[PDB]
Amino acid sequence: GTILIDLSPDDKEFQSVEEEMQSTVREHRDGGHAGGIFNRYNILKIQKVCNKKLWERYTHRRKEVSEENHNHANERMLFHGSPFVNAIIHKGFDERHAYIGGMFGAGIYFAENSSKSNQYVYGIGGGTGCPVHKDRSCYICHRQLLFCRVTLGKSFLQFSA
Amino acid sequence: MAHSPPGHHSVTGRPSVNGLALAEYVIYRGEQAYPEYLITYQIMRPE
Ligand SMILES: O=c1cc(-c2ccc3c(c2)OCO3)oc2ccccc12
Ligand SMILES: [Zn+2]
Repeated sequence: GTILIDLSPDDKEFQSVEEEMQSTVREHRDGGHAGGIFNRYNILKIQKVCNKKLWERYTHRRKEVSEENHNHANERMLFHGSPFVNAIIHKGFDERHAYIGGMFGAGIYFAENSSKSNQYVYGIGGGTGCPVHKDRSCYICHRQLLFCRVTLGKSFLQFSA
Repeated sequence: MAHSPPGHHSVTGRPSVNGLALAEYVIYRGEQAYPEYLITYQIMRPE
């Protein structure tokens, strides 16, 4: 039931998503080992993901959370990077996209820094890099991230390194 | 998949060392996220 709609680079909606992607790049403490060495991206395409059933699943749960948190869903737009993005856009997020050994336990992880999600595009620790060149810092191969609507509700605050 | 801390819907990983890092978040139900935009890109080699 999923369809992808290409946004024009002239669309303000393209432009605000691009800016959120570009402006949240930072340096990483691994010197680029997982994700590569870059200060910015070449954006090739941005597509809107439309799926009625996945949307209604999301809005149903959002209402539930909201009603448990003084009518506040505490919704953000956050990045997700994964070798499973094609399964995710067609069938939605589920436990098979969990990070079983993540520092906050086994759930589905999201980032404010696009460059952080970029580190998981080829897998945990960047895996073995791009399928074609085995390069975690490949400048040639096309990568894909998701920019997602995430309901946080009442969020447990964990301070951490 | 695990459960959120009781009384909570998610976790916020608040960085408390790397001054430049923004937050990371975890949810424990697939239905609390919608994948709105698919972005295709390349990282750029710095000059
Ligand atoms: O975008 C992310 C994807 C993932 C991620 C983790 C484990 C995975 C995964 C993605 O797909 C394969 O197993 O982790 C993150 C951790 C912190 C902030 C963002 C991310
Ligand atoms: Zn490559």
